[PDB]
Amino acid sequence: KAVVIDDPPLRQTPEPFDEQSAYNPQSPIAIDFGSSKLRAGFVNHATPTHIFPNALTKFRDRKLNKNFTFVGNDTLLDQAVRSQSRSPFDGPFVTNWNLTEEILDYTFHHLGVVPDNGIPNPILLTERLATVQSQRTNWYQILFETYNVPGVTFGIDSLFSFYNYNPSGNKTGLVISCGHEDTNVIPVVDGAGILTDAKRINWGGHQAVDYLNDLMALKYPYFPTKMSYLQYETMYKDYCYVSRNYDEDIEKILTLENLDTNDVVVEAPFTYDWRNSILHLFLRGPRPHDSENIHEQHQMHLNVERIRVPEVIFQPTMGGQDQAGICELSETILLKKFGSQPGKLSQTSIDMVNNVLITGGNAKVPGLKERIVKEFTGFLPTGTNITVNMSSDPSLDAWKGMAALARNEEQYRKTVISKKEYEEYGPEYIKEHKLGNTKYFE
Amino acid sequence: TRRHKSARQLISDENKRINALLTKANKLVPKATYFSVEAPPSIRP
Amino acid sequence: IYIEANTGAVKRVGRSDAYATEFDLETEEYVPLPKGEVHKKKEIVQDVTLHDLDVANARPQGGQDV
Repeated sequence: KAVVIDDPPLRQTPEPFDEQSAYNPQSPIAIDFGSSKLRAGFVNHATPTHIFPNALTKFRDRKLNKNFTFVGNDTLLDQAVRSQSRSPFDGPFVTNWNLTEEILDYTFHHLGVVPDNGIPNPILLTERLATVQSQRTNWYQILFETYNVPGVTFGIDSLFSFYNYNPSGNKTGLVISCGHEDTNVIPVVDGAGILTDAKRINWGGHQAVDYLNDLMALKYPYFPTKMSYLQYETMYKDYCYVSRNYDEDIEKILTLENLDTNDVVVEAPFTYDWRNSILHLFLRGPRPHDSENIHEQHQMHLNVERIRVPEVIFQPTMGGQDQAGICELSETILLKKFGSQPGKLSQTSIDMVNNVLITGGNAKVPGLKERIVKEFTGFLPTGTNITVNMSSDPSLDAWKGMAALARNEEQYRKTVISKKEYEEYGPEYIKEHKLGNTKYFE
Repeated sequence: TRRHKSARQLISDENKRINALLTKANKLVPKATYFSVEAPPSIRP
Repeated sequence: IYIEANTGAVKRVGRSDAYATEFDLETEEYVPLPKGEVHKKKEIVQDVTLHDLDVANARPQGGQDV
């Protein structure tokens, strides 16, 4: 078998800008303020019009007033402008406000919306679960006394995806979302998320790429070239899958017959027997090491532990967080809450088992659904029908969620927080609608 | 001219707000905050 | 564990590997979870003789069950 090489750089988009001047002054605007991808579009369209990496930069250019290529896909023309392109999103919260104003101004330019006072359209926001009150007050500020939006409402994007795949609005289910920086498990009864019993794991997919960076740097402390973080996402989203059973795989993952098909070798760009030695199998794979070759110094020999990176959402103790995995959280939800005991299931628990949805940008790792359904049938009673639902692309289905909430008129008008209600009630106010957040107390 | 607030102290001054509210109320079980949403540690080894 | 429904015999196979890391070293024998179903039923035939039933209930010192 001839050993192949894998160059990881990602290409540059040559056409960044596309917008239309014709627009509807009464149709609302649906935007998903994702940690990884900004999504933008109208209401009448089924698919989101604009997909962006939610990042912006401040390019300093001499003799042209030092302010160019600010927001969006314009950073994707050159690697130099994409290098310092600062996504303002921290772990839980975005950080800078003028940056987010520039994101909103750029995307409002990209629907061709003309001024009419501030903005003549209602907005459709996505809000993270258990949001800090200061964030929601400053969100109220940056809509109302910044853009003059008449209609604001926001909710959990996983609940939006559940409403998208269950448009009836009164179904019972369990949604397991894995976002860029956060994963959570939320039970929905009668269309209403019982956030009181929802749980959260602080891993997401950003910490998975950070874990791969830390692993592959600790494996090779003397690597010649600096491995870029974008290339870490690139070779994470390509060679990482979830095993069916993690316990019996790691005792097989470094055998000689398994290394022929499991191991893929990546190549970084530039310009005493080894068979009995399992350190040679771990470091240099099923091929003998040529220490004089300039390729083998740059050979980024991954895939020996490609199972370890996506498994950590089931065992968060390998990631450093002392939290029970989504398997244990689903077990506690389906076997200890809503009147259900270990041994007999309530009807709500059976309906929740019969409708399980997984979504998010980190859900497109292969082997997730089979592992989820095998682990679910591990602890559930025999004969209980388990249905796990998946999307073709589970990252942008939340946008279809607020689109489906926008098509429904009477379900739109329950959740609308207006300017007048904000003015009489102050910025400390939460509409306890079912498709979103709730009060901190009773 | 709001300051460049980081993601660290926002959790702790929410926590300060929650203790201020519960000490001014008890002299009130929370429903869904950023801390009650947190997953408990696992019970199996 | 192992339970026979008709006889009533209980046999402890041993601790599962889900609890194999409670301690680094212990006298427990860690056996895997059964891959099949919990409940398994089948038909068998018992071929005995009359002498077997004769010596089954003619013991000067009993205790063949234990």
